[PDB]
Amino acid sequence: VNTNCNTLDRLLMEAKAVASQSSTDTEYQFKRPPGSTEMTQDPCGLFQ
Amino acid sequence: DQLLGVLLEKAPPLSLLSPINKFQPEGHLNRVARAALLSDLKRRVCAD
Amino acid sequence: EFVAMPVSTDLQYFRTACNPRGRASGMLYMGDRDADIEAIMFDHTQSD
Amino acid sequence: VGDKLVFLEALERRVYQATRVAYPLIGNIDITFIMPMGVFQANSMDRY
Amino acid sequence: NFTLTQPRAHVDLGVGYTAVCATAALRCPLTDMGNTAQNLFFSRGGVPMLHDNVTESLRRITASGGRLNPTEPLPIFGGLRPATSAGIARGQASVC
Amino acid sequence: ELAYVRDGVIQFEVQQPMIARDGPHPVDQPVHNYMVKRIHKRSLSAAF
Amino acid sequence: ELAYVRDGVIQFEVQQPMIARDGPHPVDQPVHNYMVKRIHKRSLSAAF
Repeated sequence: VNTNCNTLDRLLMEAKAVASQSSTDTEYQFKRPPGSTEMTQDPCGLFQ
Repeated sequence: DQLLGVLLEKAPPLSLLSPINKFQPEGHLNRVARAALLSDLKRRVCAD
Repeated sequence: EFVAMPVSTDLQYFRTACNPRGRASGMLYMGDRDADIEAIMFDHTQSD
Repeated sequence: VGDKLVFLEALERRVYQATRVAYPLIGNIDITFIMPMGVFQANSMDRY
Repeated sequence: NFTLTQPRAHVDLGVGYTAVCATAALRCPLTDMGNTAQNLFFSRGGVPMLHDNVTESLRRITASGGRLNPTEPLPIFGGLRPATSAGIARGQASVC
Repeated sequence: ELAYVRDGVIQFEVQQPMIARDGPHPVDQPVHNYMVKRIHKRSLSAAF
Repeated sequence: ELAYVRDGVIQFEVQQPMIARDGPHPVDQPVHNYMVKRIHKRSLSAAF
């Protein structure tokens, strides 16, 4: 990460429903298909 | 008697018609969404 | 009707809505091929 | 609500009806879980 | 096949924030909270053992007692995908 | 004249709407539907 | 004429009031701000 604004602004800007990291068709939770455009909200990922 | 007796074959069970109608994003669903909806249907029909 | 079964059987299986045959089956698990109701009815090379 | 005159809209019948477009506002949420497996508390004061 | 195209543009005149979203309710879960282990034999590049029978028996034993496993012929220069089973019961399985 | 209809049928016309989007997805085309609903026949008898 | 815009912009400025306080704190001076935003382009497509 780079420092451009303060930590509060960076944190408020991170949570913006990033793209998914799985598949919604297979039954084994494979890797994300390249090109699949679906946005899922990812809490507790920016907090580690 | 012909009426009110013909409609029983057209009427499906409410316990199944309700969640099916509720989950109408695009009509056809993938295997994952279909399985989730099936678990919902079982839970519902066992109870109501 | 009575069905035979081993003596040391998981009792937790009978605590919910179960299937008497011992393995789940049916046509409700499909999505690509019609020759799968015969696949998941006796094939013991894959898990339940 | 509070002290404002807000609109209250539930667009599901005027739009996204009899169409193949998926209705938005049904986004997903990714949650993770962690559990210990073989921990043994090596303490006589704790094994009670 | 005629095609009809119309360009448009937008902008937010926000000195601060103007819209808020919140997850109100929860619908049915999608993934399954099952017990599916992760098979590390899906990758290549590590330093292998000096005896091929060792690693072959190792992979065989690891495939025994699991659900997802690499296909037996082991196609060189491939993706090493597991064999597609039949229909799913209650949702997509999640690895551990 | 209903004892001589000899497998008649009735039909009408309704079409489904659609929307317009752009991006990494194919263009959308209007679709019209044509359906017919057959006629079932039953009789009524009362003795004397 | 939306086909030819080539990065349209918009601009607005803001001022900030100050309060007269004295003591150990150093003196203040009125401050002004200047911000400029760009436009975002997106097409829409349909078939026939």
